[PDB]
Amino acid sequence: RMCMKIENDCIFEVKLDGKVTGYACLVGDKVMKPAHVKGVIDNPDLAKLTYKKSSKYDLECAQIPVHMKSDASKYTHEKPEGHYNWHHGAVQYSGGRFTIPTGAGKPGDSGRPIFDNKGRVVAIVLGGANEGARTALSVVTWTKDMVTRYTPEGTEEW
Amino acid sequence: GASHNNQVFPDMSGTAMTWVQRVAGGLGGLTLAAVAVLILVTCVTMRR
Amino acid sequence: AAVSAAGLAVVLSLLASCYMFATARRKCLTPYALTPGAVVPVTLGVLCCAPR
Ligand SMILES: CCCCCCCC/C=C\CCCCCCCC(=O)O[C@H](COC(=O)CCCCCCC/C=C/CCCCCCCC)COP(=O)(O)OCC[N+](C)(C)C
Ligand SMILES: CC(C)CCC[C@@H](C)[C@H]1CC[C@H]2[C@@H]3CC=C4C[C@@H](O)CC[C@]4(C)[C@H]3CC[C@]12C
Ligand SMILES: CC(C)CCC[C@@H](C)[C@H]1CC[C@H]2[C@@H]3CC=C4C[C@@H](O)CC[C@]4(C)[C@H]3CC[C@]12C
Ligand SMILES: CCCCCCCCCCCCCCCCCC(=O)O
Ligand SMILES: CCCCCCCCCCCCCCCCCC(=O)O
Ligand SMILES: CCCCCCCCCCCCCCCC(=O)O
Ligand SMILES: CCCCCCCCCCCCCCCC(=O)O
Ligand SMILES: CCCCCCCCCCCCCCCC(=O)O
Repeated sequence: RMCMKIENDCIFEVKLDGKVTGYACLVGDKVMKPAHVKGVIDNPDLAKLTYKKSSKYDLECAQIPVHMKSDASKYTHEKPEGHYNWHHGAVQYSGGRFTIPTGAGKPGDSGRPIFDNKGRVVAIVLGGANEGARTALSVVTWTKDMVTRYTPEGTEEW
Repeated sequence: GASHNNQVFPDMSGTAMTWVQRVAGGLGGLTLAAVAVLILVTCVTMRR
Repeated sequence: AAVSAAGLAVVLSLLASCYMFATARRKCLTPYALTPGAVVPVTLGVLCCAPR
């Protein structure tokens, strides 16, 4: 249940016309906002910044102010074969694919991170493709220098 | 009256056309270098 | 008219070359910045004038 409190500080919601559309996360020293999400971050300090644009990668990030680093969640690059954590349940990792049981995701609810055992961020969910009882997850994934977006076939953005 | 056909276009190899052709060649070399760099970059991007 | 058109063509050529070159530089330097923690390798850092 530590991952939830870690999510509390990291996640700042995106609200458009009063509907939370998606979320943003303070990861490392940036805000992991997906590009498809249209709207306004609630905290002004993150709204007054200049945000980069990326469509192929589907991300938007801006340098968080010096007061936001202490509030940010931690990152990591360990993707060992096994089990990670999520807000709505658990993410099963096998063959380079994040998969969730169907019924755990409605539209919206994009921008929530994926956490390993001891709290280090590993992923940022963008969408997913329905796959039997075990639906997959389009996601932003990262290494030492590279960030890679792995989108399964027939994927919807939720 | 003039005994010629009143042709004032300089030779393809004249000094003025020589300078024009030099400038065009340099600009075209730069443009083709940029084209090659971008096409190699795009090829590598679809490679990855 | 000829000199004006030649100058316009030269300016257009220079602007197109510079813009498409900058597109190549951006396309080559964007993922590294996106990573929460990363170091721009020194080879590509000097090859494309990394911001830091
Ligand atoms: C980047 C460089 C190119 C971009 C700009 C090119 C200019 C075109 C735009 C402007 C329109 C007005 C000028 C018309 C020119 C066509 C010439 C013509 O009229 O050619 C005529 C026939 O055509 C040709 O044989 C060739 C067709 C085109 C020529 C190609 C090259 C011409 C020169 C351009 C290169 C340099 C331009 C300026 C450089 C300055 C450096 C900064 C020349 O026959 P004539 O003199 O006997 O006819 C006139 C009859 N008389 C003398 C009795 C009055
Ligand atoms: C601005 C870019 C796109 C085009 C540049 C064109 C301008 C700068 C150039 C083109 C040809 C030039 C003219 C060519 C020759 C003469 C005759 C000289 O006795 C006075 C200047 C004058 C009249 C020049 C003035 C500047 C001029 C009009
Ligand atoms: C590339 C674009 C901006 C066009 C540039 C044109 C420049 C290189 C050229 C075009 C016409 C040229 C002018 C034509 C005639 C004269 C009059 C002469 O007594 C002194 C030089 C002067 C004033 C030239 C200076 C250079 C000049 C302005
Ligand atoms: C007319 C001469 C033809 C020879 C062309 C030589 C090619 C230029 C040498 C180096 C090209 C590398 C540029 C591509 C950028 C490398 C980084 C990357 O792809 O991510
Ligand atoms: C942080 C922002 C970075 C942008 C500025 C620094 C990098 C720009 C490159 C340095 C200047 C190069 C000279 C102009 C480009 C030449 C293109 C050309 O004419 O073919
Ligand atoms: C016309 C003169 C010769 C043509 C070759 C000019 C060489 C230009 C230098 C190449 C550009 C630098 C390579 C890295 C560019 C990038 O991908 O950002
Ligand atoms: C003049 C602008 C381009 C129009 C001419 C198109 C003909 C050449 C084909 C384009 C390159 C396609 C090869 C695949 C490489 C790539 O996807 O970039
Ligand atoms: C006419 C004499 C030479 C003038 C032309 C010189 C060409 C300059 C080279 C431009 C290439 C782009 C420069 C940036 C490359 C980089 O460092 O990343």
